[PDB]
Amino acid sequence: AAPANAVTADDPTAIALKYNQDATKSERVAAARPGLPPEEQHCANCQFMQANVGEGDWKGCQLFPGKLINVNGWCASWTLKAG
Ligand code: SF4
Repeated sequence: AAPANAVTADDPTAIALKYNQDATKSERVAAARPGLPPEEQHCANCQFMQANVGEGDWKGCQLFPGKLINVNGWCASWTLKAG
């Protein structure tokens, strides 16, 4: 079950960024964002995931203030976690 503040499929920004809480149900291959092969991309290896926000599999994303994403998710702003 998702937290009460999970990003939902109906969120305008989630729709624009093609977020899904499950990267295996995402269009990461179509987008071909740079930095890793697409099949390797998900929130846990993204620069915007906030490891100090949330609990467990439900962590912050800087692009979704006040909400939580799933570490196993993906969106089209995926960017390699570089620091
Ligand atoms: S920006 Fe990164 S951490 Fe945030 S939802 Fe998209 S892939 Fe996940």
